[PDB]
Amino acid sequence: TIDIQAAAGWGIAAAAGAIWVVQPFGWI
Amino acid sequence: SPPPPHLMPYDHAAEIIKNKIKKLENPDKRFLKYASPHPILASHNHILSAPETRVTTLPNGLRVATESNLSAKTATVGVWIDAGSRFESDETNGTAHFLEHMIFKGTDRRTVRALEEEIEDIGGHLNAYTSREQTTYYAKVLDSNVNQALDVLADILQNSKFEEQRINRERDVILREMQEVEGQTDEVVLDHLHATAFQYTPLGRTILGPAQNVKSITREDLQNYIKTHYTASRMVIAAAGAVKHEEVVEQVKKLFTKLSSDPTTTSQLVANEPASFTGSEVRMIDDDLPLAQFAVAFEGASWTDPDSVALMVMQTMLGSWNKNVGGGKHVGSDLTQRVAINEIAESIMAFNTNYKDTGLFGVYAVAKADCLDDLSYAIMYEVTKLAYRVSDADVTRARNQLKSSLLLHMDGTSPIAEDIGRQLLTYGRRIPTAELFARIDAVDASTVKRVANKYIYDKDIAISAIGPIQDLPDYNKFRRRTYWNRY
Amino acid sequence: EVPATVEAVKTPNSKIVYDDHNHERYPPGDPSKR
Amino acid sequence: LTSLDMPLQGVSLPPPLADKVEPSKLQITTLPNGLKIASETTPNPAASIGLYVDCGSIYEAPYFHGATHLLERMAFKSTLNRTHFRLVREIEAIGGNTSASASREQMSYTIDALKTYVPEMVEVLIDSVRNPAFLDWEVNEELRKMKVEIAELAKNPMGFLLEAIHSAGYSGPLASPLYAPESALDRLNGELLEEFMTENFTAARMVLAASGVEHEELLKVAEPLTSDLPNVPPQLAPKSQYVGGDFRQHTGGEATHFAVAFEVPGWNNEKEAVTATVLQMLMGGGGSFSAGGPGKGMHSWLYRRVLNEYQEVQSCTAFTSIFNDTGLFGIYGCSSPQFAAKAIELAAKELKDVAGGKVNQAHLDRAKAATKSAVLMNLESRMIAAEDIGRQILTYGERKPVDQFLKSVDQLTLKDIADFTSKVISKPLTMGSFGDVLAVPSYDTISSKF
Amino acid sequence: AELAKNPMGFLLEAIHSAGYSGPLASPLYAPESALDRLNGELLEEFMTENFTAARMVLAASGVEHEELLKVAEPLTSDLPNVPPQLAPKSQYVGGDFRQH
Amino acid sequence: TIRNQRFSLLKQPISSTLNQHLVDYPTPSNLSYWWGFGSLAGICLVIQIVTGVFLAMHYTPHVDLAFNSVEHIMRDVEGGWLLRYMHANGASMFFIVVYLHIFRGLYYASYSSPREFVWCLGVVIFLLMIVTAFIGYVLPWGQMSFWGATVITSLASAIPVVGDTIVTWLWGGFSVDNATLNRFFSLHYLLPFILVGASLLHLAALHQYGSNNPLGVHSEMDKIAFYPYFYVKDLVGWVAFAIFFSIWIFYAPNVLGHPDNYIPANPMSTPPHIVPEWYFLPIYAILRSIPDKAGGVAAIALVFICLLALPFFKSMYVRSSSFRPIYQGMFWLLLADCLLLGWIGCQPVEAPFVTIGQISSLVFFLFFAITPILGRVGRGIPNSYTD
Amino acid sequence: RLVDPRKNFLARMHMKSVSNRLRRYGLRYDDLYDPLYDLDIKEALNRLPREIVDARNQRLMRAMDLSMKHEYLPDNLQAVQTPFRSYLQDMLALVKRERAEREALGALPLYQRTIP
Ligand SMILES: COC1=C(OC)C(=O)C(C/C=C(\C)CC/C=C(/C)CC/C=C(\C)CC/C=C(\C)CC/C=C(\C)CC/C=C(\C)CCC=C(C)C)=C(C)C1=O
Ligand code: HEM
Ligand code: HEM
Ligand SMILES: COC1=C(OC)C(=O)C(C/C=C(\C)CC/C=C(/C)CC/C=C(\C)CC/C=C(\C)CCC=C(C)C)=C(C)C1=O
Ligand SMILES: [Zn+2]
Repeated sequence: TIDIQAAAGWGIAAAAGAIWVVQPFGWI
Repeated sequence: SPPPPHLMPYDHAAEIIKNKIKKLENPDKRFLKYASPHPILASHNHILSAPETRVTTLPNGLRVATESNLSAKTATVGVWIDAGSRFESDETNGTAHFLEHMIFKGTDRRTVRALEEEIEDIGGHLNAYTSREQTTYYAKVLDSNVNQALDVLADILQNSKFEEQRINRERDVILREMQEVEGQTDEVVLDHLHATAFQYTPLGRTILGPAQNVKSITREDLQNYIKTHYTASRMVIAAAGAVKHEEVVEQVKKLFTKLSSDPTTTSQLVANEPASFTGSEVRMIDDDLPLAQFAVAFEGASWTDPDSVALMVMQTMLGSWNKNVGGGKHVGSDLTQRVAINEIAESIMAFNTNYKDTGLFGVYAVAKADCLDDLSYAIMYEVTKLAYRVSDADVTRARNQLKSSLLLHMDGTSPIAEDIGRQLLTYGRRIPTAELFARIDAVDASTVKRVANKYIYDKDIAISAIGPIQDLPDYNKFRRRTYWNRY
Repeated sequence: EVPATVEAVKTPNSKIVYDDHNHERYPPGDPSKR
Repeated sequence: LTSLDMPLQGVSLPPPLADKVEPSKLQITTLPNGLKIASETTPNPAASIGLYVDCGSIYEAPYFHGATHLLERMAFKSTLNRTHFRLVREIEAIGGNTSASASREQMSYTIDALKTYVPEMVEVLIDSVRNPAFLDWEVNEELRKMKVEIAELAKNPMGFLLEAIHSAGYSGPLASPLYAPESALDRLNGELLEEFMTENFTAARMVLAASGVEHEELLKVAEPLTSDLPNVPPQLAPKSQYVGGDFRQHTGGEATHFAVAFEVPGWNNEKEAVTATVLQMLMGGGGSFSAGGPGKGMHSWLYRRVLNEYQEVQSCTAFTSIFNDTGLFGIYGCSSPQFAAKAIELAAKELKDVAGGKVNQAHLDRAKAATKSAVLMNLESRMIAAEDIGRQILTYGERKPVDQFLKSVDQLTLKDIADFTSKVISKPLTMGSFGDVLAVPSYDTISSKF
Repeated sequence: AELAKNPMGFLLEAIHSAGYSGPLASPLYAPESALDRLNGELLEEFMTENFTAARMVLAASGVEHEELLKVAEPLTSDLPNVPPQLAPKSQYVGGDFRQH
Repeated sequence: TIRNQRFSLLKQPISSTLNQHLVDYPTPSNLSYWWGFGSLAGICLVIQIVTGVFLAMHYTPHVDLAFNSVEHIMRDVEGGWLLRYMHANGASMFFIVVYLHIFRGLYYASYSSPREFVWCLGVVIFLLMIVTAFIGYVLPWGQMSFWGATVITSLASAIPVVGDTIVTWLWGGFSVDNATLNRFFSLHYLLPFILVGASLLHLAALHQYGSNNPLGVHSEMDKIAFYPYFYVKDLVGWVAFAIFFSIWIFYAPNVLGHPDNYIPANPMSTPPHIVPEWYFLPIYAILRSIPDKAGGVAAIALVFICLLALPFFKSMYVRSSSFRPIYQGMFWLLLADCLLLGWIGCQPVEAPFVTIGQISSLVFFLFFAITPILGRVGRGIPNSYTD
Repeated sequence: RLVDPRKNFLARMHMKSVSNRLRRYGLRYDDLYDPLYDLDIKEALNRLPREIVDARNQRLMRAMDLSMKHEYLPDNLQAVQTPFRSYLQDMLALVKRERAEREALGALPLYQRTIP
């Protein structure tokens, strides 16, 4: 039951990286 | 017309192999009724019955522990002492091993020949073994000679002469032993592992000691050692086999009268000179040796730490194997499977060493030079996997194997007496089998993951290697392979 | 005489001294700096 | 949890065993096909179950050279009912350990586990010996690991010499090697193993000895799996003749070795077996390569003479290999490549010295006590108990009590030791040397010493 | 290594050591253990004490004696005159070889 | 052997890798002329690179000069008409030789294990070839160049959120203009070198296992050296390709293209027949058939997804169409369907061609839908067809 | 099943066409199974007796020689060919069964394919 937690962690990482490259604060 | 399917030699061989395979296709169910390849945790506290282990404390703190089997024709009686190289000093280091050599060298009543003639006249055996934290002297004798063996042990412990010529002869025996530290490379590798891992602590010293210390050894040194360490509260007299508790207690009360009674106590000694782990390595490069031997270790657990049981289960999970084992490719241990399937070692062995305040948990391997890189990768992978992925089947199988080995190795008077003495020194009690089994079955997959994350994950390691080890990975690569960056 | 490597292999040393020109070690038994 | 110095709370402690437990009695059940099942109940929670077969290298002649040791390596592999992988997994599920041993006149298959797993142990053991699949890839793998097991043989001078003088001491079946040459292995295969095993593994030649199980359960599990076996009438083991002989492999270099052996009675003849064992204890000795632990034989004639009167000796002791109708008593030795002649002189002189009567009663009582304590102590082990039951029921069918052996040991006088050693060395000797044999004397010169 | 392939010569060598005792039982073909110790100095010691003039014969078929002496004398006359040593004595004793 | 002395110079470290990868590399002895199209593809790539480098010395990437610089090459550069026709028809030649290569791979099941990575690299190479040739066709800046650029750069508008942003980023503005042409020219110089690298990786991946053969069997027992046997075999194909290419260059230089690209680009008017090069016609037909903009882009991407997923489908163990009659028929149907799709792409969007294109795209996708089930069913052939 | 020649005549035509195509080259259907396609085939081939594998390899060499020469077998040789006489399928199925048993009990694979 650790692969699901790894997937969630890496999904959070991917989201953080997305908001960081494109920085869509003027669109949200 | 084509040939019939037995004319050509290759067609005939194909038919034969096909017939054998069809024979294997249909199993017989009378032989498939009981055994299962799936491990099940079983509770069998009925067969776990054992004779009572009686423990009596004398007024001076001496403990007498007996396990009676009056159907036996033999017995093992001995003394287990909370003493060893760890409790010496830097300048006294090696004295315990010298005493082990000197203890059967004669007393006021008995000369060397008298002592050997008395023993081997009854067909007995006398054994002396000293380690870092434990020392034991014991006799294997017939049931009749229990009192005689106890008298022999009490005499050698209390009334040894230590003649100067005997001391000088043993001095050269031990000096040659130090000059001949070869041929037992496992022991050498573990000594160097202890020396680097427990650097600047009493636990890092060898049992043998330095050559200057043995050269400097005199009578008063040995007498002072016995006075300082062989005290009533640090000694356990253990007997197993055809022995009655009451007779042994009376004999011990009669014979063990002139002990030391020094106030020095082992807990304080460990407290003021504690043992700590230092991540480090020693590489003894010798390209003329045909095989490489190395050990990788983490800091382990002490005897009384609850995690020690889980570390025993984990050691069983890693397992041990050599090239003469028939079924290494099929065992439950993934590390053994990798090693046996790819032929990447001569031998592999996981160890779990416990001490009073620390321990060592690691793997010892023997392999050829060109296998070292893959072997190191496999060892680190399977050790680090314990922190991430543990199947219920693997931990169940390891629990079953550990319980079986603990009960099966306990055969004979000598192993039972050793178990009694060791447990009384390390735990203060002989842990009954039912309690030990209950502690073992409390180790589930989540427990193994927790313990591995405490002891193995992102942790410093100690390495000791000797031989053609130029292709053994360096300290940084072993240290990196303690965590997985995909999690 | 015995060469130094043979003596080192035959006599484990728990009082190891590391080279200190570039780095000074923390006291032995110190917690890791990871 | 709690520290191991504090008892765990809430544990169900089984009641303790009595300090005096009445020993159980061997029950021997014979099946109509001739298979004998024996067991003894034991108080400890471990069961040892074995199958013992009166097959060995003395049946390989002439067309099965190497079959016995290959069968030893092929033990507990794939059956017709289970794959090797499944069988290893079933053994490990219950924390069991397997073992197989091959000798000139006996083979054994044993499994050890807690006594609650007896049905699984019995089932796995019989499937293994009755239904070998003998798959070609498994046989080929065990044959590659047979080449290593035979090449590393030169690394054990005692074992190498022991086999070599077995070869050089007999002529018939007993002379067939227990470690076949490499040429003799390029012929062995699964079909050969099947043909050999089917011929020799019969019910009337096999014993199921189980130490630590109730006979009812063992019968309930084992009867339905062995009765099918047909009745095969009891043949006779072949005869071997002891002769003289010399074994010599001049390899050169250093660290010579030798073994001078003579013929002694077999396991049949139950007063002289003992005379051989007590003789072996009397000469005694030690490996001279390691020390530690008084009472292991440091004050026997061999030790006290050689290792305490002549230095530069690397090994010196005595050995024994008794078969059903014959045996080999001998003395080992290492010495130095040019000291070899003196070493053989010393050994021969020691044999002659005990032959004449130069041994006093103190040494006789010492060796007698050593014999009795060695036999009584070796029965501490459950494994040895089970193996002894199996071997004795194979050989005698009775399991004679140890007390009879103890009286024979304590009925030995000096006149017996003297006449037996005189008889033993009045017959042809078997000489074997290994290493640098150039300085080692001839067979005739050594034979003339006795 | 390529000697067991010829049983004739292998047996002829083996029965020399199996039948004689002493120097004549010394193998002409040494085992592959005395070879790891053979070196140029061990061969130079062996040759200096054995290759002496009194144990040497220079024989020629197809040559005149005069100029043969003319060439040979300056290259051999300076060899030291060493006493003749007695031949090492061997003893036939009989014996048995065997190898399976 | 102890290499104390120098033997043959080809085995020296200066040329050992070229000797082992190009001269002595073992090759199945039964390879047909169908196996000579990879080298033809490589020679086409080299021809394109050399001719383009020498054409770029005279071309101006500006909207006021691009068309006129292309006409200045045709008219004023000594040898210029031959540089242009070789490059323009070379592009068509590359696509012909690469299509035959791909269909050779599909008939022998060359994509199957162990050569899946070879096929995936090939698909990436095909994508690179399409992008390179498209942006190259925009450089002349004729009518077809401008309107073809206007559509493919609008394909990003199928994305709901950022689609218009992506369209205006690729354009460099609010319309196809000088910025688009300049960035296309830069991309069009760079992409062929990435194609060279991808081809090198393709060949290395193939040489990990060696080439498949027309029997589809293991071939270790009958392999021969590439030089000189397959060298001369490939040389025959090279000379024949030269004859074919020369016919196109010297006698039919403009029949492979459209006359509309000879009109300077007009953003006001629009040609009534806006087509791509013939080698993009099947893709463009599959795009026009779906009646939803997004569904069309999805279908185009699904084409390449299907190509990439082909090697990994669980299949039967037989490779060659030589021993798979049903798969062989599926092949001859797929080839007819692709030629139908290409023809339909040139047809205007009007009945009956709309329905024909829809059915043809459906059949194209059915090939990939049906191949795995055939593999699963045919895994049981050896049990069923016994002796 | 529809792939049964005795029950379905389409399968009969399919089997006849495959047999005729195999017989032209002297190939068995099991000869089309390549060790490089899967590690299970490689293992099954390694478990077969040597003479069978040598016969397979000889047939493969003969077929490659015929294909390179644009030739078929002579009709006299074609008459004695046994295109559907099996030597591999049973061993392949046994290897698959052992593989599945290993997977079910949580053991590591005995062999794995290299990542290209
Ligand atoms: C009627 O209508 C139609 C036509 O008209 C006549 C046609 O002609 C066609 C045929 C055309 C095709 C089949 C081509 C279709 C497919 C594609 C993908 C074309 C190719 C598309 C492109 C132009 C893509 C070009 C690529 C880029 C702009 C890449 C941009 C970015 C770059 C260079 C780098 C990115 C930057 C970074 C990652 C930052 C860091 C960079 C570093 C290198 C460090 C069709 C279908 C059609 O319906
Ligand atoms: C720039 C374009 C390409 C070049 C230069 C090229 C080159 C080559 C070469 C030289 C070979 C080896 C010889 C041969 O069989 O032809 C080869 C093999 C192969 N190529 Fe390509 N290729 C290209 C594009 C593609 C594409 C687009 C695909 C498929 C999507 C592909 C798939 C393959 C396959 C499967 C093989 C193995 C063929 C076999 O062994 O039968 N290639 N390629
Ligand atoms: C680095 C290599 C290349 C360079 C420098 C280059 C350069 C050029 C230039 C300057 C033009 C404009 C002049 C003209 O149209 O004739 C052009 C056109 C073109 N190029 Fe390339 N090119 C290269 C490679 C390629 C490749 C590999 C392809 C094929 C995929 C290709 C396909 C085209 C096409 C289709 C045209 C339009 C031709 C026309 O109709 O006029 N080019 N190229
Ligand atoms: C046995 O296997 C082999 C094949 O398969 C059966 C082949 O088909 C071929 C023939 C085909 C080849 C080599 C294809 C060409 C190679 C590639 C990677 C495709 C495209 C190559 C280009 C564009 C070359 C550009 C690279 C350059 C110029 C590099 C710089 C080097 C120099 C200037 C010397 C060969 C030699 C081969 O052995
Ligand atoms: Zn010691």
